[PDB]
Amino acid sequence: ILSPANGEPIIVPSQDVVLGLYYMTRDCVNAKGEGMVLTGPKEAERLYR
Amino acid sequence: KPLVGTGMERAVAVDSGVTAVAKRGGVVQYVDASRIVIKVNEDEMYPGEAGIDIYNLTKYTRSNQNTCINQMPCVSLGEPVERGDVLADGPSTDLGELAL
Amino acid sequence: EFLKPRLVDIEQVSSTHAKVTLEPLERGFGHTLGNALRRILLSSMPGCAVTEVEIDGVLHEYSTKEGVQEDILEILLNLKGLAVRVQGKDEVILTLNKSGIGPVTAADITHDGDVEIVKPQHVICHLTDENASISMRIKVQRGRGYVPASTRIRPIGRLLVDACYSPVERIAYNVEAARVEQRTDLDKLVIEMETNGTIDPEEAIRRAATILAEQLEAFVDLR
Amino acid sequence: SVTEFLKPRLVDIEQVSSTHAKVTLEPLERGFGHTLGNALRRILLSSMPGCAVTEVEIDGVLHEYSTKEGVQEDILEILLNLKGLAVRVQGKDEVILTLNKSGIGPVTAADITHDGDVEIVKPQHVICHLTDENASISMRIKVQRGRGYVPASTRGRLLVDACYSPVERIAYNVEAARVEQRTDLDKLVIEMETNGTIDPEEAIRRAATILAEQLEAFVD
Amino acid sequence: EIKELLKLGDLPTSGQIRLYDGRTGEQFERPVTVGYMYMLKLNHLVDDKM
Repeated sequence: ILSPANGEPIIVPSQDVVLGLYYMTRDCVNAKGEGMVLTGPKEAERLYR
Repeated sequence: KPLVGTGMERAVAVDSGVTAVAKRGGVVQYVDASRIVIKVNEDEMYPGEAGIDIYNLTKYTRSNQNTCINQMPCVSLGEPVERGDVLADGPSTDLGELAL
Repeated sequence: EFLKPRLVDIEQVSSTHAKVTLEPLERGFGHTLGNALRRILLSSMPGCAVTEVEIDGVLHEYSTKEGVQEDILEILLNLKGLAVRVQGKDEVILTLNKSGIGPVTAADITHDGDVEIVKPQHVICHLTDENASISMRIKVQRGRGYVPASTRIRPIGRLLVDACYSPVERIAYNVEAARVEQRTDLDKLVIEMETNGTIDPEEAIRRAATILAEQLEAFVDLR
Repeated sequence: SVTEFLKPRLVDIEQVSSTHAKVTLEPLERGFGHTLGNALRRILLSSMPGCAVTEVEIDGVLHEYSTKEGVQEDILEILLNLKGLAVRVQGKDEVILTLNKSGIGPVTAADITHDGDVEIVKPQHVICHLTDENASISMRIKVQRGRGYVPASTRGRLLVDACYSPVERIAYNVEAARVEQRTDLDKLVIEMETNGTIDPEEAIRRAATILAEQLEAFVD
Repeated sequence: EIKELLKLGDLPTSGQIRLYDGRTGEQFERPVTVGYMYMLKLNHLVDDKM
């Protein structure tokens, strides 16, 4: 998983995987559910789904 | 046919020679999947002739790349046809338009 | 505790287009049932399709027949689009005999008591010679899903036709507000179905619900 | 044979924990994995009935963004902890639980005053922490029976988001499955975590039962 | 002109419509460009290459 030329990883996501992570980790100013306080990631997934 | 075209499809289809093009105007006297018989108009007749044009269609013959070359008529019985009109579509042609 | 939906209306817009209303539905159940029924209706509905054709004097589809406008392959493609409902049997042989100039359509197929032609004007081919005549035996089989001929395992002249058994062409569903006697949080689900005219919309809905319930029987008692 | 479909032959239930299960069903008809998984997921997320904390009355606190001396956590964190309280209210739909604690230490679910028809799933669930010897906390918790998840935004009476459904997490995946020749089949893997009032298997059975009873007016 | 023709057919002028996921029925969060593209099958079939 590391490049022999420079030691950097070769398996970095590209294109649509990067787009998906970027879209899901973006923030919106007045998105639905703003200001909620969640017990954890499971509650966040339940609310989103 | 391409829903979005440039207008060059007809020229490509006709000039390629893969389609059957009416040599003279007339009326479709007979038609089937292998043949077209045109009853030539009186004004396009040479004096000593019947006025019948016969177009035998190429049916399911291999191309140089083993693709199918097949001509099917695009005119019906009794239809009037003019000179230069497409009588039978060739491979990748739709009503005289290139259809890739 | 949950209110159970009921089939309350069937608007037969056309012979091949219908709307089925399920009412009442609680929150979330409208979309759940809508998507489940849409998937089951699109994937699993049974129907009758043409599977084998025997045209007299024809050895294979890559050929022409004198006096016929269409190629044999195009005739097979047209027969693939023939919509037929068969009663009381899973396989039938229809006979088509036609002579003289004119369009040979589904109406010219020999009448069978257990076979109904939903679209008699379906064009099968065109005869262009007065002395031309066409005679074929068409095999119609009941099935479901898509079954290609190449994946299907015969005298020469028996031409195999890819079988698209599914009578359902398009499914849409809309969940909207329902007017109840005392409740306001109830929805109704309108399922718009476009078929080939060979399946009853209520029969299709009950069929899909039965398929879903039988598939749910495994989860109902998990072990 | 057009009216018969493949039924799950292999059903493997891996118990990752007491409240965490992985149910693998194989084989399924093409596309049936997504159908069943999505339907069960929607029912478990939004339709499962259950009891959950809906309100709390805390003495000294009048609104959410307030403070209370002697309590290590903030009032918002106390609300968050109350949200996680899994309670089995067998007797009624609406119940009020009194919680009266004093002295330094962790105020947990076990310190809530006992009720005959109320069961605490996790008595060691931490409500808050008291950091002073003379610190005291007096609260009345209104726990109601409802369906799914009801946020407090859609509704000093402190409002807690109502997690009625005992489902903590529900996910499903569809993998390629195969029988003698057929290779396009579906294998449904359901990964589910519950809040401990009911175990994942019973919750899946209840969701399936609810979905099946929804169809009783159309099943032959 | 394309948007005018879209108006004539009672279609959105942006060329983007609301799509739903067939697997779940969930609406896709943003409008999706949906239209008709003229597609060609090239003479590079996997049958000839495998």
